[PDB]
Amino acid sequence: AENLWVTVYYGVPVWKEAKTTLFCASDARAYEKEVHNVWATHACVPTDPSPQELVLGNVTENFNMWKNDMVDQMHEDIISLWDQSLKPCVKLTPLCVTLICSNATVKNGTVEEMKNCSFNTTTEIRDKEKKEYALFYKPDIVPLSETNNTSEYRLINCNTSACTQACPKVTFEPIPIHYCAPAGYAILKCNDETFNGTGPCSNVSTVQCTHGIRPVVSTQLLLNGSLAEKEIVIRSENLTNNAKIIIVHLHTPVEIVCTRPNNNTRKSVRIGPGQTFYATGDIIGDIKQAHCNISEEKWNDTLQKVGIELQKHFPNKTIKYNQSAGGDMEITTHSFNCGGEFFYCNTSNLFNGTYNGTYISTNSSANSTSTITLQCRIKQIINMWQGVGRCMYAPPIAGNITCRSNITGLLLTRDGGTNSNETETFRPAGGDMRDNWRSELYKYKVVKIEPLGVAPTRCKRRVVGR
Amino acid sequence: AENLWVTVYYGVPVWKEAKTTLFCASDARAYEKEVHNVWATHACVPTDPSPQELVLGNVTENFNMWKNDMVDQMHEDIISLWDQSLKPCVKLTPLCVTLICSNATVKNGTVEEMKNCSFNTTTEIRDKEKKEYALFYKPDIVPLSETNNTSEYRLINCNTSACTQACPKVTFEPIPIHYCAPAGYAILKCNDETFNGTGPCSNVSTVQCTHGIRPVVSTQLLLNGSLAEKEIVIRSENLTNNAKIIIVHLHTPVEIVCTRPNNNTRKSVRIGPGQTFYATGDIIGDIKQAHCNISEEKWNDTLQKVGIELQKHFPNKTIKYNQSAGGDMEITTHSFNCGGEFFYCNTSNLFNGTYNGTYISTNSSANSTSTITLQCRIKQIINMWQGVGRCMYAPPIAGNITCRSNITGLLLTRDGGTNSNETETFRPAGGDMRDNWRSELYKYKVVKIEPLGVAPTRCKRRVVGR
Amino acid sequence: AENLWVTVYYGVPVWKEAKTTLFCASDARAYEKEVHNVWATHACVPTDPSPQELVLGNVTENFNMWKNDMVDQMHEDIISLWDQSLKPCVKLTPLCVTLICSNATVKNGTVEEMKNCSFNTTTEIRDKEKKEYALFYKPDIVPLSETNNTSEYRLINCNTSACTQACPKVTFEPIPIHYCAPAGYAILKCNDETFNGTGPCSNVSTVQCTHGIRPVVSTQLLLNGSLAEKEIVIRSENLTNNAKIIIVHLHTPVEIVCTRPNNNTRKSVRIGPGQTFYATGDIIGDIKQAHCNISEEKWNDTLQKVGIELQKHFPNKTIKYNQSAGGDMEITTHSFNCGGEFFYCNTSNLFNGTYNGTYISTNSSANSTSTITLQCRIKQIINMWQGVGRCMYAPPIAGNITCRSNITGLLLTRDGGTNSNETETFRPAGGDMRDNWRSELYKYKVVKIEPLGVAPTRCKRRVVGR
Amino acid sequence: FLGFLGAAGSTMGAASMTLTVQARNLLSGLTVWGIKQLQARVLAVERYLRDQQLLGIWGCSGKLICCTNVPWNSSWSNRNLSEIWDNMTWLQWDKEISNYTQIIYGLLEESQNQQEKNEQDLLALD
Amino acid sequence: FLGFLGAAGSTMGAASMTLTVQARNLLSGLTVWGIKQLQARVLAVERYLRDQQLLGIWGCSGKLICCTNVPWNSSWSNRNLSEIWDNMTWLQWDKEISNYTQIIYGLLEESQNQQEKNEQDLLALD
Amino acid sequence: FLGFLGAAGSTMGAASMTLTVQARNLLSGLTVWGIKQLQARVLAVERYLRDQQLLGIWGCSGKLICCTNVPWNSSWSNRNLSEIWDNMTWLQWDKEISNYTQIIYGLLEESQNQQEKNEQDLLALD
Ligand SMILES: *[C@@H]1O[C@H](CO)[C@@H](O[C@@H]2O[C@H](CO)[C@@H](O[C@@H]3O[C@H](CO[C@H]4O[C@H](CO)[C@@H](O)[C@H](O)[C@@H]4O)[C@@H](O)[C@H](O[C@H]4O[C@H](CO)[C@@H](O)[C@H](O)[C@@H]4O)[C@@H]3O)[C@H](O)[C@H]2NC(C)=O)[C@H](O)[C@H]1NC(C)=O
Ligand SMILES: *[C@@H]1O[C@H](CO)[C@@H](O[C@@H]2O[C@H](CO)[C@@H](O[C@@H]3O[C@H](CO)[C@@H](O)[C@H](O)[C@@H]3O)[C@H](O)[C@H]2NC(C)=O)[C@H](O)[C@H]1NC(C)=O
Ligand SMILES: *[C@@H]1O[C@H](CO)[C@@H](O[C@@H]2O[C@H](CO)[C@@H](O[C@@H]3O[C@H](CO)[C@@H](O)[C@H](O)[C@@H]3O)[C@H](O)[C@H]2NC(C)=O)[C@H](O)[C@H]1NC(C)=O
Ligand SMILES: *[C@@H]1O[C@H](CO)[C@@H](O[C@@H]2O[C@H](CO)[C@@H](O[C@@H]3O[C@H](CO)[C@@H](O)[C@H](O)[C@@H]3O)[C@H](O)[C@H]2NC(C)=O)[C@H](O)[C@H]1NC(C)=O
Ligand SMILES: *[C@@H]1O[C@H](CO)[C@@H](O[C@@H]2O[C@H](CO)[C@@H](O[C@@H]3O[C@H](CO)[C@@H](O)[C@H](O)[C@@H]3O)[C@H](O)[C@H]2NC(C)=O)[C@H](O)[C@H]1NC(C)=O
Ligand SMILES: *[C@@H]1O[C@H](CO)[C@@H](O[C@@H]2O[C@H](CO)[C@@H](O[C@@H]3O[C@H](CO)[C@@H](O)[C@H](O)[C@@H]3O)[C@H](O)[C@H]2NC(C)=O)[C@H](O)[C@H]1NC(C)=O
Ligand SMILES: *[C@@H]1O[C@H](CO)[C@@H](O)[C@H](O)[C@H]1NC(C)=O
Repeated sequence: AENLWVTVYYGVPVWKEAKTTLFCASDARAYEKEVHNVWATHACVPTDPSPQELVLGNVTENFNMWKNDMVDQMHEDIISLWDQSLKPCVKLTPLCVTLICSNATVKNGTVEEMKNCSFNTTTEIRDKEKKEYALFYKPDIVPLSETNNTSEYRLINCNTSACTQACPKVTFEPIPIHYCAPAGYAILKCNDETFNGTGPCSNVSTVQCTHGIRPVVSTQLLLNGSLAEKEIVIRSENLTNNAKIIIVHLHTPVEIVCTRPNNNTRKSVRIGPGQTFYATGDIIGDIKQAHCNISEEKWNDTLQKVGIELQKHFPNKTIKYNQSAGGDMEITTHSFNCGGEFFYCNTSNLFNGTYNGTYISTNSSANSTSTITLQCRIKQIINMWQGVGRCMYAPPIAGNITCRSNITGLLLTRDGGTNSNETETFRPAGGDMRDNWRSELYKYKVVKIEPLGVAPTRCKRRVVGR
Repeated sequence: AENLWVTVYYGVPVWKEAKTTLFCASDARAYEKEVHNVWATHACVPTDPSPQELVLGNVTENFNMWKNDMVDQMHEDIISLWDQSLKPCVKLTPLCVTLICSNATVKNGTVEEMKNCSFNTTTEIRDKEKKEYALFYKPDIVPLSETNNTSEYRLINCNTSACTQACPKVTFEPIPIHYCAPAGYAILKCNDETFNGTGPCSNVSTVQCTHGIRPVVSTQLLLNGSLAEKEIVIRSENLTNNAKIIIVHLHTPVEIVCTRPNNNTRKSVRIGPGQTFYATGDIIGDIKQAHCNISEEKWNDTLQKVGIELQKHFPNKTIKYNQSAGGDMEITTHSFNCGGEFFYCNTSNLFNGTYNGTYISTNSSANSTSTITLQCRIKQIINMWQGVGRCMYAPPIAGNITCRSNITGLLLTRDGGTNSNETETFRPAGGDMRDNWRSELYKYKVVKIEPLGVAPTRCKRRVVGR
Repeated sequence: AENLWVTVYYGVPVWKEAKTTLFCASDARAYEKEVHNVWATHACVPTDPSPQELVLGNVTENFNMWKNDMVDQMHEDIISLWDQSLKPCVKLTPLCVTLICSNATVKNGTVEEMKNCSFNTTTEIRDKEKKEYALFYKPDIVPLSETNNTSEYRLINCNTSACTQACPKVTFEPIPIHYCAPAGYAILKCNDETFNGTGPCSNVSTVQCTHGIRPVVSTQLLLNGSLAEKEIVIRSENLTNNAKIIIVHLHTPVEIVCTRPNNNTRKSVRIGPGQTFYATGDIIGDIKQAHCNISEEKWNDTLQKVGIELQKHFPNKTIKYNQSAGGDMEITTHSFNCGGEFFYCNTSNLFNGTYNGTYISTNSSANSTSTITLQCRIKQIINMWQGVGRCMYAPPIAGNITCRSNITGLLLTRDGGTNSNETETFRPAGGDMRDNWRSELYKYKVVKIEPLGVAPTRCKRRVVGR
Repeated sequence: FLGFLGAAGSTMGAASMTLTVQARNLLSGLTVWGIKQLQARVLAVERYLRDQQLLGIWGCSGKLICCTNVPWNSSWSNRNLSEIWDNMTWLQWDKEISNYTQIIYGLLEESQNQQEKNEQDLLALD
Repeated sequence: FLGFLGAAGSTMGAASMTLTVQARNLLSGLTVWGIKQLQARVLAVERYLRDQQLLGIWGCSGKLICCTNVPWNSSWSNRNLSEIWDNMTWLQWDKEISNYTQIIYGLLEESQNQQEKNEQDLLALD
Repeated sequence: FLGFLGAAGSTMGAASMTLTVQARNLLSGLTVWGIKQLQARVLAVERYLRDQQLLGIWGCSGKLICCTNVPWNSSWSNRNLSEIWDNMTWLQWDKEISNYTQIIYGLLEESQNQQEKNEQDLLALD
């Protein structure tokens, strides 16, 4: 026929995989009220993006959730907004005086994970102090730095670092967030369910935006998120090594209930030139330990079905389920925010009762039964992001604190390896908020469009003046 | 002949109603004068614009001074400049001690608008104080929570908020600002005498920039606002509703004169390390009440014409002027600032004694006469924006303050409906500096250009090779 | 020939000199290490440039080393970066207290430019201040406000301003700095090498980036900078005015060493929450003094080569190199930033010994000789930018504090003019960090490209259809 | 400078002689007011580039009056050539023609200029 | 909207029908976040102009599909033309043609279109 | 790479070949320092587009060379053509032609190219 000819095409469909910044898009309805939402502040674009998709067909590419740097980006975005959210607000510093301490003397009784303490502050007038008292959890208030007197205490943190009381307006709702990319990138969904965290995703879509991710903070359990309607999907960067973290998607939402059966009146002290510190006062006669609830067969039969995946990913052996083996309450309990206070629950009791994960098929199925009930610590001084970001005091909330969630997945490790001969254990794991992000983001990837391409074709020429 | 053909005209003259941020165009010489400058700011641009205006002719469209958003744009711009223009400056906090107040005993008399008060501060050395004293005008200083002795007093603010002294360089001269618009927008003016705030304007110009606006802040009397066109005009969002403000320009201006003649001595204390501060020290004695003056002749003969114009919306019936509706002196005074010194002048002496506006044509000429005098309070703690913005502290200026202005318009309401038979009566309003901005901005609006326009013509197309 | 026609050409090689911002182009490697680095923070540009120099040929234009506003660019940038770098760090405000002062009892002797003091500070607990002590370099420590007790002192700055202890990550590490230009601008390098900084440079290159500057603020010496091209060149804005600065660039380096020959030990105090101060603790016992070194040979031989050329500007008149014009040691000594242990050395020994600046050619040959040794002050509080910026406190460093540099040039003046009959004098100088800047930047200038042009040519027409 | 917007109220005929004058005006010019000032110019530049692309899409690149091959419809307007061009301003004509915004635009994008580019591709294929 | 790369899984022949829609969306819309938000759009604008300029440099301004006058080198490839157009995707083809990046480009710029422009220059002097 | 500015010391004729090289350089590159960078970049981009628009207004879009339809004036220059192309540099010629900046440019807009575009519209009207 002829020589082939170079021909230029613009807006051609091809891409490469690459790093970038992204937009925080939001549901638009928040910043009517929620200027300084602690995560997704009013700095996120009020949008509610239309959730448009094309499952491509004939596409062929590998995904790797553990390498999607959006995980890290999100972890940065979170911590950035955290430090933004606390900046306007008042330090504990003037309240770092010697504390003289006693009991939570209420209804002819006492609250044993708490203390009462007495202290002085200035009024608005510098030369004028008076005297006042309040209650605190024992993790908040440490016996004083010198052993002179059992009744003497201090703030836990103040020998290291000042921390702020959050301003009351600044809002802790973990609202739905949309990630959306700027022009010349696009987001690719791995729609290929049974994608096991790495491999060829045979089935991929373009999308302009993600679903509404919630930034729920947690320590061992995954909440309110990635329901794997396929399977109780078990994942890791390498399940074959116990040094790695393990993700489990539940196949179904599993409810949890949690209560403070302990009913504070918020004591409110004017400190310095017009600032109020908020604290524990008297307690209305609901006065018992905080706790949480799930039904036994719900928990059990899930852990059994988990065991089926574990003896699919491992050859047949007796895996067992057991407590988080060490660290502080932060590591070893499950911890939550109950839409106000912070909770620290007995998941070490919850991880028990177990035969070989699969071979609990010796039961397989049963009628429904009572709640497994887990006791919980509460406390108000927090080094939030595992010591990363500003340390904070959470102001207390009066009245009828009680809350509910769904377990939607889990964070685990296997145990330490003995001879492991036909036998193993697995345990709930402390991890990173990155692991919540991995569990919520695996099905997304970000790519760079290159619109340029050249091809042979027999445009016989563009002869001069043609 | 033939059908018409779709053709593209770029660059078509057309516009749409729109909203946008705008340039802060300024006098260029102010940028030489102070390190920051309070307006004409280091954040604004010394573009120092040429007054380009083009009368269009034939075209007409609506203006609406109530709905024009720039009122609010400027309101935010001003307050936004305010906080940043104060933020580094010295704080009252260490000064907030118990005050030992006493009489302002001076040269066979007293300074009866004031107290003399004694107090202490930290030296630069944190471990030392001594005793120090200053005078203050009464409003800032309030008795202690109990008078265990009557000399016990405090500053008004500390039970609410800290306050800052102005860095002395930040001198409050309202230096003219020109507003101007970025490319793809344009500014339209209603160059039309007796345009009355709403409806179509018969004659329109385009400008790149506004006349220079002086951002004076005042409660009841417009000072140094522009000279109105031809005859007195009434503007309101609703003429008929007495509960909606009536704003009135004078046509010709009227002069107003003020002084604190009292020869105030500047004094300082080094309130801790790393600051410097100012307060009223001694008085050289000839002490008078702080005051302002206006000639009856001009003032009355103005109110006459204004009454007559009101009668042209209120037929036959008698119209009168009356004292403020009362409450806070923040509402009842004409409050204004010159040289940085604050003033709070009473208007109850001014707004009185009115025959029917049409009958007041009986006055209308005389030989000249003495001034009315308006009585003025002083205060140095301020809550700038009618109670919003920071708490702000005004340093006393050296000795003689004398300053002058032109009255050019009023904020009014008609009073509640009595029998009202042949009668109506009016008072100075509470106002908003939004409306001081409306008093200027009424004859502007902003629009966006959409430079495409599809059209017919008998173009014989662009067939292949054409 | 033929008629001539307007013809448009784009991307024409033509330009003009103009002012602009420029890029903080730098080595990347330090940003891994040094968040808020004193120069080129982790936020500067990891360019680590490729030096694509090209002499254009037939290229001839006037440079002016005194008028390139990059001199000011570097001045404003480094100063702005300095305060920006120090805002994160430790405010010494609560350490501003009465000092009770006494012997630096080192080796059972005394370190005579140092003293000992005891004072009190807040522990973490507000009500609990306690006693402690520190050593200081004497100069920053002033007898207390009334000298009733000869043991009582304060910190020098307390009465004027607060001061900042620097953070460890705020590294005073002079890593190489480059400037590079945004597109539509380019940097023309003077390659008429041995050109002396004003007049036409007849040999000029494009460079996309400059050589690596080192920003150390050497006060009369020039240190670790550029050598001269071949001659030991003198540059000055007007050689005939003795009131200008004079710059010498050396073609051959001369080495120098500096040391604190005394073994400091670090000590610290928990001043309230967070802020841990650094004091000097003990010195491991020897009572030498901090000093720097240079051999008479190198110095004299340099000064001779200089004095030959200088007396060819100033015909034969016997130049004498001489001690300071006088003023504060903080102006008139030589200063350096080695280890941040800021030195203040005896310049007064060194500029001496001089017969006729030319006729020292009568000497011009000797055997080797030992170093002249300049004793120095060390001190801890600095007002860095010769009177502007924050007050900085330098942490003491434990141990060896010893370092080496190359002398690369001098800043001088001629002395005050007597009849000067075959006679002259010269003295060290230290006017501005701009002088250190001038000593490098003399061989760059910045142009903006203006790529549009038109010409006559025989382009008969772009006729319709052609 | 013949006056930016300086023929708006006139005839279409009049306005058509001025287009460059307006077209050039579309595109020119301790604190963070700089964000405000930058944000405005990024808006202006971004906008301008949208419409240059739309001229690219309709193949009206590099001109300011540009013909096509698409016929008119009486539903778009019955008013004759003079009853627009001699009779009114663009400020009116846009408010008249607004119904066929998007319509004419997409009708051009594919069915005009892509169709011209289909025909031109088949011409380039020789 | 057809979606970005709405025919990726389709032949290069098929893809040529879709280009206008994919091209349109290369350009779209107390905290420092304003920096990040602007920086993204500025980066988007920058890529768009680099492309336009390059297409102008090749004498391929305007048209989304531009014929050239550069004949092929069999080293780039020598497979049959229907394999390329009628069978493989762009998402394949790119991985093959990427070798000859720059090689093809410099030719299009200079010894093609600048030489075509030198010829046009000399032809305009006539 | 011939280098940026790589022919400035040459005659205008000699240098005029280089354009694509020079053109390709026209557009590339807990803190506020992002401000300095955006405030540079969003100057540069706009500067470029102002010129592209001007080349649009004269009917010279895309191409790095463009002839006009207007003859010369002795007031613009009266010297021999070899002084211009075969001798002087562009940086040298600039010193002369600087005079008729605005003068030639407005002529290129209106009385040249808008008159060409009137003729073209009249020929399109036909
Ligand atoms: C003119 O130019 C000279 C170089 O030609 C400069 O002199 C050098 O300056 C550097 C700092 O810029 C000095 O660095 C310091 O050296 C100490 C000794 O390091 C050696 O020994 C240790 C073990 O003792 C080894 O681990 C190391 O690899 C070396 O072999 C270090 O103890 C110092 O550590 C401190 O700084 C580093 C960062 O540099 C931190 O990471 C550490 O935590 C710690 O805080 C430091 O590295 C170097 O010694 C100097 N050399 C000489 C010969 O003087 C001049 O400063 C320069 N002058 C001017 C005016 O610009
Ligand atoms: C989560 O688990 C830990 C570990 O079990 C809980 O703490 C306490 O740990 C000990 C083992 O070190 C448990 O066993 C023994 O109990 C008997 C009770 O008579 C006692 O005599 C032994 O000395 C030993 O303590 C103990 O039961 C367990 N306590 C509880 C209440 O579980 C931890 O409390 C768990 N988390 C929460 C929030 O409860
Ligand atoms: C505005 O004018 C009024 C009226 O002159 C000033 O205040 C006081 O107003 C009341 C009526 O509202 C006057 O009547 C009564 O006087 C007796 C006096 O013994 C008193 O016991 C009553 O409580 C009542 O006040 C009063 O005479 C009058 N005072 C004066 C000095 O005129 C008012 O001060 C003016 N407004 C401002 C802001 O100053
Ligand atoms: C301008 O100043 C004059 C005074 O110089 C004001 O004149 C007003 O004139 C009328 C009569 O022409 C006076 O009316 C009288 O009022 C009393 C009380 O209601 C009544 O008992 C009498 O029978 C008679 O109606 C009015 O009092 C008088 N006002 C004064 C202050 O003298 C004129 O109204 C002033 N203009 C303005 C703008 O108010
Ligand atoms: C840098 O220079 C100053 C000024 O020369 C040094 O201070 C001392 O200044 C005096 C003149 O004001 C010098 O001259 C005389 O020395 C003899 C020595 O016996 C003495 O009897 C006189 O009373 C007078 O001091 C003196 O030599 C000079 N001292 C030194 C050590 O140079 C200043 O000390 C020099 N900088 C440094 C860090 O040493
Ligand atoms: C470099 O070092 C040499 C010494 O190593 C300095 O030599 C200077 O040499 C001249 C003679 O060539 C000496 O001048 C004579 O001094 C005597 C005694 O004051 C006087 O009576 C004679 O009339 C004659 O002027 C000069 O004193 C001598 N200087 C010294 C301090 O030794 C040379 O000055 C040094 N150059 C520099 C840059 O320091
Ligand atoms: C005008 O051109 C002449 C001749 O080349 C030149 O000397 C002069 O500098 C130019 N002046 C202006 C204002 O462009």
